[PDB]
Amino acid sequence: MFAKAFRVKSNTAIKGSDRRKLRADVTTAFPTLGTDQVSELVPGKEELNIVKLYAHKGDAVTVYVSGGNPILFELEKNLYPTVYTLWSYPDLLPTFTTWPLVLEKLVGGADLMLPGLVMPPAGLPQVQKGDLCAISLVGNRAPVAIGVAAMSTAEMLTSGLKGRGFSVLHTYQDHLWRSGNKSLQEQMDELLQQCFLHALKCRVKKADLPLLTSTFLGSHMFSCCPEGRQLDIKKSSYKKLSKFLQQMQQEQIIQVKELSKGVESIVAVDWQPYHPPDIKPLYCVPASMTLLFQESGHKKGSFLEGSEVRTIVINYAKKNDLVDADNKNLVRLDPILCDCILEKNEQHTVMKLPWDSLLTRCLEKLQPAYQVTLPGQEPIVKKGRICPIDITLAQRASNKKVTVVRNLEAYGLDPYSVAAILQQRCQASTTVNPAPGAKDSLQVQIQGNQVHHLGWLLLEEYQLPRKHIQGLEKALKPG
Amino acid sequence: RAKWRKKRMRRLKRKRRKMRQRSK
RNA sequence: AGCGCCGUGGCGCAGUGGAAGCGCGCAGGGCUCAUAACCCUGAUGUCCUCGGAUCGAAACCGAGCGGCGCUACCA
RNA sequence: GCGCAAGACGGACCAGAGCGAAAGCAUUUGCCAAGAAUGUUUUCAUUAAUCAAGAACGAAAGUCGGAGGUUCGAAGACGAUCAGAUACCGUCGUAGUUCCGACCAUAAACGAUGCCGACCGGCGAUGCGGCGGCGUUAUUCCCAUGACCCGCCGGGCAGCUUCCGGGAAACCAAAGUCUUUGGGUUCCGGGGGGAGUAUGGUUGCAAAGCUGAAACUUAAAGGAAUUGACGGAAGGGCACCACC
RNA sequence: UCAGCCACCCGAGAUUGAGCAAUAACAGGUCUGUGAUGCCCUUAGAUGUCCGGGGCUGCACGCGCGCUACACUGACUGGCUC
RNA sequence: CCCCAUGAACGAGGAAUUCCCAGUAAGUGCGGGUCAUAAGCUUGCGUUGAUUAAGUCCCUGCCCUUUGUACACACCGCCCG
Repeated sequence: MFAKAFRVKSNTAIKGSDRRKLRADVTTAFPTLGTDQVSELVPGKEELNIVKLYAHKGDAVTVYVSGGNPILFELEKNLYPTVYTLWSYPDLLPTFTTWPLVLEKLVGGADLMLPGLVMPPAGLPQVQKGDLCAISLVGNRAPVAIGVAAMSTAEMLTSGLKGRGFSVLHTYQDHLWRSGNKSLQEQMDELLQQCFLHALKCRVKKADLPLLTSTFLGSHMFSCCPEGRQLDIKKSSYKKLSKFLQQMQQEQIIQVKELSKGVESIVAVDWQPYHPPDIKPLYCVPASMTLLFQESGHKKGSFLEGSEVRTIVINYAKKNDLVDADNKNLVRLDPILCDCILEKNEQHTVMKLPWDSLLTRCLEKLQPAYQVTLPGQEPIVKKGRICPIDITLAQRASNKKVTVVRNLEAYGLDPYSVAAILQQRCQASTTVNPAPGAKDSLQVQIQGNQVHHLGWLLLEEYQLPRKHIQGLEKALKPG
Repeated sequence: RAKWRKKRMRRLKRKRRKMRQRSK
């Protein structure tokens, strides 16, 4: 149902009667355990919205939502739970275990064929045609799909397993899953001087500096938590801080002085996100070189690191006996190397190349590429040089200057968040507009000449290398 | 304009009523 | 695994055979004291490659390349 | 086009008209209690004017419970305009708009003019009651009564007019009877900002309300009217260096 | 029935074309027209002058007045009269 | 300046816009200024001699009346976060 990315026509807030009818229909569908958990999933004091979708095929889908969580969805007909709602409450639907070979295709949105469910790893309990069910696997403990039976279980087992057993309505990592949401001096001086000296020694615990003891007593925090140490010096045997500074200074721990203002100053005796990204270079094998890589197992389109290209070329120069006898630094070129890595003027000229030259030529003949690992995710492979975030200044309207920022998404930056942050930093009007070329690519437009603040944002806040940013010299100031 | 800085004053005052709570 | 659709200006696209244009963009200018828009002028490509038809073509045959979509997918 | 249902709202008649302490108040019919003015050769015999404390009502929005959800509709979501519009335009649309029951006590709640009383130029109008008066009408004569018509009297909403006098002037028959300064009384202002903010107190479920500073800052801020210049205001007017 | 406006007649003529041009102003052009000037600079290898050459005239480009034409009511060739 | 040759762009001109109401536009030649030799410029002069209007504020520009104004170095003004 959701296998394609689908937009939203509208969102409707539901009145009390329609709300009650909807819950009555959920209670009828599921067991009455639904109702017992509804009060949790659908609180009466919270807003209840229905999200109206238009499919690419012209189908009107509705996704029932309270508190941001998609709960159930329907087409014209009975309500179905989202895979996330079902992961929390698995007992609201009958379950069916499927063979492994089906799994991959089950997460491709494909219907569940009959033969998948009687092969020995699969299992098949008793359900009628039209009933809603959770699709499960042996090696996986959560429902990978939501589907409806097109045939009763008996008929499935019996028929010789031909035709569609279960229509797959919902699956893991479809668009509905990707949306995922809609919009006593002993004790007291021991504790005190322990945690207080330890908070007089490291950093931000201050090492050795002249500083007020008060500031330190009210400094109970280390690493964004309190030490749980809260104590007032009034709990000590010292009715004044001057006496505490008389004792603590006597122990070869602190030294003492009084400021002219009257504070007591002591000089101690010394006794949610990240900004992680990963970038690696890659080399793609063009057609012209395929022969050279035939022995390595790599064909046209294969992505290789530099180390692999060096190992493959070295292995190719050793296996074909191309290494010169009297010089082990030279490689005699056979017809394949001569064809792929040599120019037209060198075609019959150069009979031999050193390892440096051969490896550099082989690396330059390959198509440039790169791989970006943005943590939490699988590597994404791209063709060409790593594209730098592009900052451009344009003169528009009448004497109105605009700053445009491009290729943010290449680095995994959301154009909207960045537009907001820039709106607060620069304090002007920001917008997010479609960008030239590509397909869906976004650019961020700030009203003014802001580039120094982009310097602050990118170089300081996000700690991106200077080599990944372009056009910073046209800036008003270095920032 | 008057109406709006009266409004702004009430915003600010609500915020101050939050930042200083009788728990402080 | 296939079928279609594509592979024509910088950017998107037309083109029902003598054989390249439309719109935006870009260099200019007219209107206003002047610029911006607004108007008017300059210009802008082996038509995916390979081989073939065709008196002779992006327009027609196939071999493919990629990428789009489209599927329907018996995995 | 025919019927049905629901909830809102009472068009035109409607006015510088009426009624109310003010908010406010227009379909018919009945029921319930008030109320001003008028009429009076009725009764009581100073019972009266104004009001700290304290009490009653108090538009809209807002808040709690309930019912109800047609229209409109903050929030939100799109579509446009735009250099940019999270805005004016447009489609959708939550709270609310409606009724019942509890809170809130604030509006440019404005006649920006406290209340009681006395005096001071006219003139037409109007609303309500009374008094008087030819004449018309409800058909033809008698009285009632009603409709017009001509006046007089007392309250009202207003109007026009004026060298009454005020007033900084706009304007005002009250803002008049003020250096020729005293009829009674309540509230209340003291250059502009800072600020109706801070704090304490107090009322509230909450939003807020009432009471309410100082440090500092500053030569003006302001009100009427007068000539200008300008306006994307409304009028006229010209010119073949404007057009036809 | 007032200014004046329209038609016609009598007539050379029922509209001849320029010059001069007010109270005011502009921070318009004018040290380069003045033996008309307030300042500043230059003043004897002169920003002075005279002598001899070059240059204001230069050329991938825009914008302006103006000339000449794109022909048959014309170009050429002779002839006649203002 | 004059004689021969050379003989090219130019096919009534896009958006826009200038000047003009009767001896007038327009064609045409002439005199003065500048000038030792010089008018594709200017300033005057006649000659040939009309088409269309005798109207209007649409455009543009300025004048007057009423009106609003927090402007008066006067909208290229003042001014708010």
